[PDB]
Amino acid sequence: ATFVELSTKAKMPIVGLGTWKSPPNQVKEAVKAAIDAGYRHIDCAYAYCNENEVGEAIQEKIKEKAVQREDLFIVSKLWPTCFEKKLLKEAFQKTLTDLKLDYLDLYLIHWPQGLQPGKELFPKDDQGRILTSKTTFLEAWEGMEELVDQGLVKALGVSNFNHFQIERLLNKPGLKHKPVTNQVECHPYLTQEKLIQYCHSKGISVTAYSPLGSPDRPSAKPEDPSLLEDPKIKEIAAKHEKTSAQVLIRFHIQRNVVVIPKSVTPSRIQENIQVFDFQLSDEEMATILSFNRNWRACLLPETVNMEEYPYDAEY
Ligand SMILES: NC(=O)C1=CN([C@@H]2O[C@H](COP(=O)(O)OP(=O)(O)OC[C@H]3O[C@@H](n4cnc5c(N)ncnc54)[C@H](OP(=O)(O)O)[C@@H]3O)[C@@H](O)[C@H]2O)C=CC1
Ligand SMILES: O=C(O)Cc1nn(Cc2nc3cc(C(F)(F)F)ccc3s2)c(=O)c2ccccc12
Repeated sequence: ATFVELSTKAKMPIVGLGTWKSPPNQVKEAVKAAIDAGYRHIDCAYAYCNENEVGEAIQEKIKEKAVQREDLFIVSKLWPTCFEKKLLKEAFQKTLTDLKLDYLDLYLIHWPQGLQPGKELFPKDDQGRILTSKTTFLEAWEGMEELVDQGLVKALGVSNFNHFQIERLLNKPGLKHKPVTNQVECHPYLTQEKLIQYCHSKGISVTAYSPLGSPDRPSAKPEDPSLLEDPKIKEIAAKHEKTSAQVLIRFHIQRNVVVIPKSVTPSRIQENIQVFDFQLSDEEMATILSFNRNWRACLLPETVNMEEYPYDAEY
């Protein structure tokens, strides 16, 4: 299907356009090319430093009458340096006014660990240690619930949360709006079977990020795992006359998981959403699921000892 039904009954387009690393100079035309290619969901974030330009694109396509606002599903996230309530309101406003929108369809806690407030996204002492803060995501959640009550955000969600962190949120006393999504890394080398089963059991959808392995991530060592070059994935793509990137995106669609490939190249943006005219067989899905390597593409070793570091839990 072309969407994943959320618990609120809102339909989240299953293929969205990722924007991390897209330069401010190139993201406006890339979002316009994606909307022309049928994309109706754009993943954004205050931390990506390009929301203003993404806003310019949406505003132009709505002004040109190519689509209405309700046809789109815009997602942004709250960076952990802004969990405190006063800072949360200021950050959300910066994200909403940069995007030039009346409301967001989905706002997510970006990472579960609160970081020191300030101008930097990664505050650090002199020895390179990333500075944390004690304000939790539960406190930040209350500020986010207010935005929903103010009609500025339709729904809330979390990102990079393990099941213990989602349980704390679902068990929060006085919880007013449940999370409708948990955005995490997911691809054939990190299949997330237990986390996806847990989220679906709670009525929480999952959005898979870095579906192509994030080849353009900072400091990627060329010898690390390459999903786009894996011959085993190329073989299955050839059986369907599709590319490896199209198989990597169709994989999530067949698990009822939203996926958000990133690209500032119009031909690839088109190629990445031409995944609705074929289906991976049951045997092909089992083979791809067997490629799991519990491999995450972008790690920060300085975050491993943090209190909310999310990767060492079972799921
Ligand atoms: N919540 C979180 O913590 C995180 C969320 N995300 C989100 O997920 C999105 C996607 O993940 P991301 O890490 O960016 O990496 P992706 O796995 O989407 O890969 C992006 C890279 O793949 C290239 N590419 C895209 N399509 C193709 C294709 N068909 N063939 C070959 N190369 C292709 C792009 O090149 P080019 O652009 O030049 O076309 C770019 O270099 C992010 O942009 C962001 O929105 C990502 C990480 C973390
Ligand atoms: O954030 C994006 O969307 C992409 C993203 N991912 N990563 C890897 C990260 N790993 C983390 C781990 C924690 C932790 F919670 F574990 F502490 C906290 C924060 C991070 S950022 C980055 O290093 C990064 C830097 C700038 C802009 C975007 C990103």
